[PDB]
Amino acid sequence: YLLNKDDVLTRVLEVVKNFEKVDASKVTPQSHFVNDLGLNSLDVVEVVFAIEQEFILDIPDHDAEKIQSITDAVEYISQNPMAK
Amino acid sequence: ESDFVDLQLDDLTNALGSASARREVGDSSELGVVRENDIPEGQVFSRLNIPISSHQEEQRTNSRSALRVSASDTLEETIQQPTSTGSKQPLPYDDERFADMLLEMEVEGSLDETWQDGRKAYIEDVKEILEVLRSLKVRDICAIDVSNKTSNFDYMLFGTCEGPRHIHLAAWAVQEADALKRVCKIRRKQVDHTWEVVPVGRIIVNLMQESLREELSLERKWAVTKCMDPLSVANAPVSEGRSVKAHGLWTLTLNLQDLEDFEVDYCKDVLLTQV
Amino acid sequence: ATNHCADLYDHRVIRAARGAHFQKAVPIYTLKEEDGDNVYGMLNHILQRNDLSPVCFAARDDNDATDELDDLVRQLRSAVKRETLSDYCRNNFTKSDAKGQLLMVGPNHKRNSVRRWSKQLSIPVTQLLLDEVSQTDALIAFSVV
Amino acid sequence: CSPFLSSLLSPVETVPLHDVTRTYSTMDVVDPPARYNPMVPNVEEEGPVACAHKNGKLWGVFEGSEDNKPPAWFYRLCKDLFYRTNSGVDPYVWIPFNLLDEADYHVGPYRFPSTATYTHEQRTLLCLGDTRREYVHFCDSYAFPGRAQIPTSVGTCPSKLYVNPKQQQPVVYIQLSNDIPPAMWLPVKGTAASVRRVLAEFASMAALHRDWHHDEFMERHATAVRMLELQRLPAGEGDILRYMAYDARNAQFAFAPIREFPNQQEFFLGEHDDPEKLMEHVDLCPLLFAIPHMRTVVDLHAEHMIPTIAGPGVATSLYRCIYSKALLFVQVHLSSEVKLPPQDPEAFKFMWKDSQVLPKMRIPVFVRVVWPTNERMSGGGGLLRRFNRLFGTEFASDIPVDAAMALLYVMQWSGHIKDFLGVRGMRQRLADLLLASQQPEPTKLYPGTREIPNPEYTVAERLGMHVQYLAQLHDPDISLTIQRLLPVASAPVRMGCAKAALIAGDRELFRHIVSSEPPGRMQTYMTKLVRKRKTRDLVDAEPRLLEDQYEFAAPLWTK
Amino acid sequence: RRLLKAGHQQLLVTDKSYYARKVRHEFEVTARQTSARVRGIMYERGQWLVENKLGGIV
Ligand SMILES: *P(=O)(O)OCC(C)(C)[C@@H](O)C(=O)NCCC(=O)NCCSC(=O)CCCCCCCCC
Repeated sequence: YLLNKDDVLTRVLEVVKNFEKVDASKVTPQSHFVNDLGLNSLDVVEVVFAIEQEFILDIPDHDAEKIQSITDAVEYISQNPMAK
Repeated sequence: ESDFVDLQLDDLTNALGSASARREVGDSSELGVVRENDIPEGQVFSRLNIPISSHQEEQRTNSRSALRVSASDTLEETIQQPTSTGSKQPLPYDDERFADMLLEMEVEGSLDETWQDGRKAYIEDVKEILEVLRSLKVRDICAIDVSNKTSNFDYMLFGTCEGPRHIHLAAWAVQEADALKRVCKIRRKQVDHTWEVVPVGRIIVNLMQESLREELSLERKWAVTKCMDPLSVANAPVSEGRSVKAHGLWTLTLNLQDLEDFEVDYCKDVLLTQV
Repeated sequence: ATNHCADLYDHRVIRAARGAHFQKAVPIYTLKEEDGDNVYGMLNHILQRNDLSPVCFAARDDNDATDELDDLVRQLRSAVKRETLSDYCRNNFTKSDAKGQLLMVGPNHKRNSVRRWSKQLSIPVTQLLLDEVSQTDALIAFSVV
Repeated sequence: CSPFLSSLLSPVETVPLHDVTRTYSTMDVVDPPARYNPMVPNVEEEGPVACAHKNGKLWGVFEGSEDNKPPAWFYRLCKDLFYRTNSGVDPYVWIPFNLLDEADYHVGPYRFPSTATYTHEQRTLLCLGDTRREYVHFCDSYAFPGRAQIPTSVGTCPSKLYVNPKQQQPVVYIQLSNDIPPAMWLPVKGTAASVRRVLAEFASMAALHRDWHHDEFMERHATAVRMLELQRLPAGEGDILRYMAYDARNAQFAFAPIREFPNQQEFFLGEHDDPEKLMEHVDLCPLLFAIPHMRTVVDLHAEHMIPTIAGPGVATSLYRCIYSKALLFVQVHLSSEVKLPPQDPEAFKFMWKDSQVLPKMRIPVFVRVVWPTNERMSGGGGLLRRFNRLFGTEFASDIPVDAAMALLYVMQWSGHIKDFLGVRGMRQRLADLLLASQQPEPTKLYPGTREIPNPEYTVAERLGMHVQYLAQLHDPDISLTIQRLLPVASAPVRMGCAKAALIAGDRELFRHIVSSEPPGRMQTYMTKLVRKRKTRDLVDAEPRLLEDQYEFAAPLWTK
Repeated sequence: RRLLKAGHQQLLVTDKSYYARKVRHEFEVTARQTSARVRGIMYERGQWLVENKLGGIV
């Protein structure tokens, strides 16, 4: 039903580490996409859509514009019942 | 069950003359036989001899026809629409009479009865050309359907090749994939080392390099271009003419020299609808 | 020259020969199977015409390897005399009238050339060896032979 | 320990040629000219069961019968066939039954036609080990049109029905024509419904053939009449039939019903210096219509049919079977040669200008049997399996007995029963050629040279040609055999392997062979064999640097 | 986001990577080069593409 936050964090960390713009050592479990990682908002859309690629769940437009940090991405998938 | 007598009963009389043991011979007698699987009559093949399983619409998608509309009407909806139309208001197009007449013709559907064309291309040929170009390792394959839009071709494929050798190789491979129904071959001598055009029926194939592809930007053009609307001819005519005040009484004056290619692609219909 | 020898008109061949191509005494031929010449047919014709004896010198001895043709035949269905050079010359040159010699020299890169010669040559070919010079250099070996 | 291997190693040694060093007496010399002699002709005791039938004890000889009356099953079968009990009409679909009387029966053994040329052992096998065994012809069921008539016509000669007087189970043998021996008589159960279905299969096939080709045959008839009128020839029935059988030559290839039926199989009929003789044998076959769908006269001396290494192609003919309406597609391949032309033609012409002896020619002929899916027309799988185990042939389990016996009779009348074989026989011949190439080869008339080659065939050329034949016969493992044979192949053998891969349709394997072939005339001709874009696409294994670029032909020659 | 998701939902033969690159290039350079009115025109046209299936990009 509800996946544990530890396994949800391992997946989202692997995505942002293997991303084309985010560096490996520059990422930290408590980081922001724009400030701590230095990404643009158009790149925030790509890393969010990348998370939606591995998590089969579909995020609406309003709930997607709220995820601006890795902490928000983990908490959303945790409360989402469609976390495969 | 078989209408013939026992095969063993015949072999019993045959073995007195054969004096041999035959075993596992059916496989060696069958390994040379060829069986042709039948084809259904309803299944038709495309221009590249490929079976077709996806249907299409003979009309245009942008149309507004009562025959195309499948939603069942309602008395309350009709009464609300009548109460709304009780207030007369002209259309945003220039010619009010022509716009009303064209909308009536569209909702009547005679425009589709006049523009019905069953010579459409197939997506199977586009997919086959895509697979051929992928085998040739052609980067950034982009296919666009412009059948609804004002053009001469149904599908436009765009591919990026690195070098005249690769361009000519991809062109020859597309030609050999179209070898079944083609009537001519491509030019032997390349008159343009950065651009190649291969016609395959109503499908066109452009093979370009990175620089020329980014310069032309035909894919963005044909994507941004909206589909054909019969109400577009209700706008004012345009003609480049300098008047005493740069204003036409029945025509329009728009200069596209000060606008870039992308600006033109994005504002072509916008300017016609505005002025 | 047979079996994909270096081109007779190669620059290194010319430099090593030093005019051996412009002479008229010793004729040099190239039997290329890819042009239409049956090398072993020509060689057997020469043997049966001039009544020669075939000897062969391989720079390397053949290795005990099976032939793929035997397995291919089974799938579709379902002895060379070694004689040292010195004693060979003794036994074949002391008599009054000796037959001419057809000498086939080659380096065995695949170590089957002796077997293939014996297969494709009539009048079973003799194998010339060197007792104390068994494993030697191709140049000095061919010079001595 | 093989006949073909013996023919390869030790030849026949027919004509001797004396020289100053040896005597070349083993040469495949062309046969002397044929001469027609009017003096030479063309054609070249009652058994116990028959005596008992004459005396009136036929029903007593009948095993399952009463000593006085016919058998119960036989009487019921006759009643059913006579009254149509158990199961303005179309004569093609209708199945008549003409039951004969006891005084009208035909009791006796099968008598081969006066023109049937079979050996004693072959006649024994066609009579199923007992030539003296006698049958009782009692009825005729369905008729088939005459051979010389239009293929879409009504039947005139009825098929016969026999019953073995002494057997344990009720069996009715159906014979389509006098040219079919008891080894191919369809054995059906004593059921009238079974007989009716067996005959209705042929009836439906004849009706389909008519509905499909009668309009075409009548258009050809009108064309023949018009052409007789134009050429001022006599206009009669036989004349029109002859002219239709002739215009079968002028019939086009695109409009030929080659793939009319689903199933097809390939057979190799041997190599012929003059395949026109075999073609005439096929034309004069009693089990085939005299008016074929398509005919091609193979004339090797025509400028368009001269056999070359990259030869003109295939001469194609198409014949129709009378009783099963199957198709025989005869293909004379004029492109199987793996011998390069002479470098200087003047010297070769000076050498072979006054020679009074020419070598034989090895030109392959194949036949494609094309037949529809049938359940009771091929006589079941057991009949064809018996035929295969008896004659060492490789026939399918559903190929019509009509076409099977047609091919058998043609091959036996031509005298190439050993050359008639299939995939297994071709594999055996390939193994024999491999053994012959391993063995030392005999000296020919003179050694081959790029300037003046030897027209006689060598073992390597025979091996290449037979690799081509094995590819043509649709071998399932032809690509694997070519891959295993290529490393130990000579230049003609590699040319044959390239042609064989091209015939099988493996463009990748063909490009691999062409790229592995060392540069030379062989590589040039194997490049000229195909329709290509550029010769470097096939020749260059690795991409050759051209204007700081590299081309790739793997996508062009893959699959 | 709507454009990217619609492309990855219905983009069969066209390279999704190339499509994303083209959309990024547009959003990042074309609007920043052109004027604000043309930026709004491009915004409306992108909405039209989202509602009309990328404008025939098959
Ligand atoms: P984030 O805040 O880091 O960045 C947001 C963006 C919009 C990227 C700004 O930083 C920015 O770059 N602004 C430039 C000016 C502007 O507002 N541009 C808006 C984009 S216009 C638009 O929507 C273009 C859509 C056109 C459709 C393209 C389809 C092409 C198919 C080939």
